[PDB]
Amino acid sequence: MFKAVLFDLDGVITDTAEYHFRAWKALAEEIGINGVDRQFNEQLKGVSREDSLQKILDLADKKVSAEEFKELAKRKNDNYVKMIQDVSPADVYPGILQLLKDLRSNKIKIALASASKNGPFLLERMNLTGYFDAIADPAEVAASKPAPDIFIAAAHAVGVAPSESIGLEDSQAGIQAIKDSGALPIGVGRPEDLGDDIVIVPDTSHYTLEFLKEVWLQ
Ligand SMILES: [Mg+2]
Repeated sequence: MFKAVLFDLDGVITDTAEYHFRAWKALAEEIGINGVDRQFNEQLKGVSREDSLQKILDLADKKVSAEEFKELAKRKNDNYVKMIQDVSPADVYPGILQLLKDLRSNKIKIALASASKNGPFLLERMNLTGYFDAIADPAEVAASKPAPDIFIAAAHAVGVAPSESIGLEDSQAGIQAIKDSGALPIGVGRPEDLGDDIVIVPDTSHYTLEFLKEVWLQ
């Protein structure tokens, strides 16, 4: 039997991508740049501030200083942090709380393997800290996803190998990072996005303990 589950935060446990989008949208406006919508935001999604800002600045040929590019990148970060202050337990995805409880009661270790720099904060605010044995610190890991480093750290931090674990993810980079750690991925989303060589549920309601068990035995 699997001895742990390693959780992605965004798109599995909750939606942090909504607040990111509004921070970049807000900045776009307060500058005068046009048309930062949700379709465009798919270019900003798994990418660092610098490139995101570069793409947002190219929508109107806007040239910036440097002591200004630094500032504009900092405004988006200040704004994201304002906006996530209202994350509540009411934002926990369906079936996640119940899965975590069933996991705590069956003595399966629970670890976070998210890119997010606000991971513990977001878990406090949603009232899920009690369930997690460890949180992978993405500043301590040398490389990001699709590298397997954050899933390895996540397992190690709860005293297991990746191969004793299942990873929960919603992105192709995330799936490939679970795969290279040696963990068993179970996707959330479309196999058009994530791949038909792995097991995927439509949404997080379908992440049950019983289902997780059936997948391991297969
Ligand atoms: Mg994700």
